[PDB]
Amino acid sequence: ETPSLLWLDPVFLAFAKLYIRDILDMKESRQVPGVFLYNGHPIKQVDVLGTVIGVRERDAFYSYGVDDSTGVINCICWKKLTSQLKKLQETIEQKTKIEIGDTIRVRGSIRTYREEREIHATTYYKVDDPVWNIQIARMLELPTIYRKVYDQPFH
Amino acid sequence: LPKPGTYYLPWEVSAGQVPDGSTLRTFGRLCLYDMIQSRVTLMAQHGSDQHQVLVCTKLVEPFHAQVGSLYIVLGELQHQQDRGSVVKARVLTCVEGMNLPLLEQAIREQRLYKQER
Amino acid sequence: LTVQDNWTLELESSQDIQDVLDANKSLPESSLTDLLSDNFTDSLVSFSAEILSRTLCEPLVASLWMKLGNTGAMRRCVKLTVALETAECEFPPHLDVYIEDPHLPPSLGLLPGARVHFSQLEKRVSRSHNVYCCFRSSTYVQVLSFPPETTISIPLPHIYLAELLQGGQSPFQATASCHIVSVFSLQLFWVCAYCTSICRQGKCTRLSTCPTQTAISQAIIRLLVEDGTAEAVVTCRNHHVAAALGLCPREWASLLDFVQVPGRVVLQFAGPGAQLESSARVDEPMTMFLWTLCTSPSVLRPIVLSFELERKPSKIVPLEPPRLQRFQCGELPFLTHVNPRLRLSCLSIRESEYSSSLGILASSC
DNA sequence: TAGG
Ligand SMILES: [Zn+2]
Repeated sequence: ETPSLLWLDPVFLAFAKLYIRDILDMKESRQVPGVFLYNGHPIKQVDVLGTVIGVRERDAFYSYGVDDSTGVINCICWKKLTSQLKKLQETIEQKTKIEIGDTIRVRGSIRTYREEREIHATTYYKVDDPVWNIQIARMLELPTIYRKVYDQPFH
Repeated sequence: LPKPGTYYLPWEVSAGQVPDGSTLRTFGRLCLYDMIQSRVTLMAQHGSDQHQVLVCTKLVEPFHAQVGSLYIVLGELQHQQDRGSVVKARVLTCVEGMNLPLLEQAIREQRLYKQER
Repeated sequence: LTVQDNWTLELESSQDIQDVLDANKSLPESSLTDLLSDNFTDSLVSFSAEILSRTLCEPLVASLWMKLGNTGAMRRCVKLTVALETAECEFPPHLDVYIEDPHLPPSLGLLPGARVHFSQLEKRVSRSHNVYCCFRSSTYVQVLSFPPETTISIPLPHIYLAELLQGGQSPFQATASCHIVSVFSLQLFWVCAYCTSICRQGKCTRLSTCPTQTAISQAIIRLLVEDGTAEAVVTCRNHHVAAALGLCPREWASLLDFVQVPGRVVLQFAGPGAQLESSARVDEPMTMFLWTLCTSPSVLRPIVLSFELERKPSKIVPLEPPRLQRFQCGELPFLTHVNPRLRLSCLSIRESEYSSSLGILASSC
């Protein structure tokens, strides 16, 4: 495999948005139990996006289970001049208040919740993507972002 | 919480080739929506014929309809009986404007990438 | 021996002798390694090159501050863009070329945008390590083709940074999709003219400088952006501030007019979730509004960024050696020996160019 | 002579 000391790796410093099915299939490294391996390429806080099948009002987090027709994976979505601030929230409180029955993106840390590849949201937002408008370019770059480096060997 | 469903070709779903039962995501143009059981009638045609899948929402009670619009349902498409394909709308979203055949093209590219291991 | 006062020259036409004139390998022209060598073994270099801009200035005195002896003739310095040219450097590099004006009214063809070859001009390296050229006793310059007439411009490519480990050997100017993750340092700096000293409400305190009366609005914003492969450090001054925020003319106007009163408000940022790292006022209302935005994807926008390396290939003294990492993915921080951040100056902010069919209910005001 |  690839030791932790074998990671000048770019995404070892940056986020990533990878194949949820192969993210499931991403080798949970035995060097540190919980970093995902896309043929051996480590991330710090991965990115996912998809339709949400599950929503539970937990103590600190929504429970957003995203599938993008690639596969399921679940997200512990940690519950997220000043006069004109009256209107301020009125443009981001919307994109930070989601219900069930649409599409949502999540990014953030990786953890292992009893056989589930549990994402833990460091950043996310409500999206108007349920139409999958971005989806053309999104999953045209997704096979590309896979075939480019991470699935391939590191150099 | 539910299972995943890919995008099989939208004119092979309602015919009986893809294994039904398991979760699936499919689109279809609303023509005569049913409100009681929340039954959409998604159409299916790509220059071949007119197949049709059905949609029966389960989880969300407040979901309305729209005239002349495709709908994406992700959920349980069981092995529905004669002339029917019901996808239990545990995920229910709208489709309009977006170039959908190109979407299925990218989906086929994804299925191609599935092989590159 | 000098030419005499009544002699005659004659072109022994190129069509007259052909033994060695067939091998007329380019009139002196130093090459890649030469100009990429802090100690080019000679005093004079020579190169093909094409210019993008020309600019003039006084022949300032060393350190800007010297004696009151005389006013030496205005040997006015001139700096010229050069898109360096030879066989190698397969992507367009650049440099500045300096020329003095002591006895040297510049030759013709010296326009931004022509084709010209030079020779026997001094290449050296500055106290600030920059590489440069100058004139000598054998200066050489000759146009190759007139500056054009079709002034069609050329924008920057559309790529992904999964190919850009190095700092050069690449489309130096480029563009790529990405998502902002943080700010770096914002300063709203209403300051004087000749010295740019702090002006509270638009009125300075050091004002002993000059009879200017209205301050200058130095607006600096600097961002941190992820791009799918690596990090992205970005800086901008006076142009990309209200846009990176997202304020229209009247909106950024009212912003500066509230912030007018202090004239100098500053924050520092270094990453996602990182709070104020400068010494702004915890009590001022604009501070709290600004940071309420600094905890929003409104300041972290997934957008397209235009970038070119900040430390020019004049002489890139490397920033810092590799460093360490103690950060968690899974349930454990893990260590390696990796490299620090980068310098990609922003060039044109491309906003959320994502699809427009997220809703056909866009807006009416 | 020649970057912040
Ligand atoms: Zn001042």
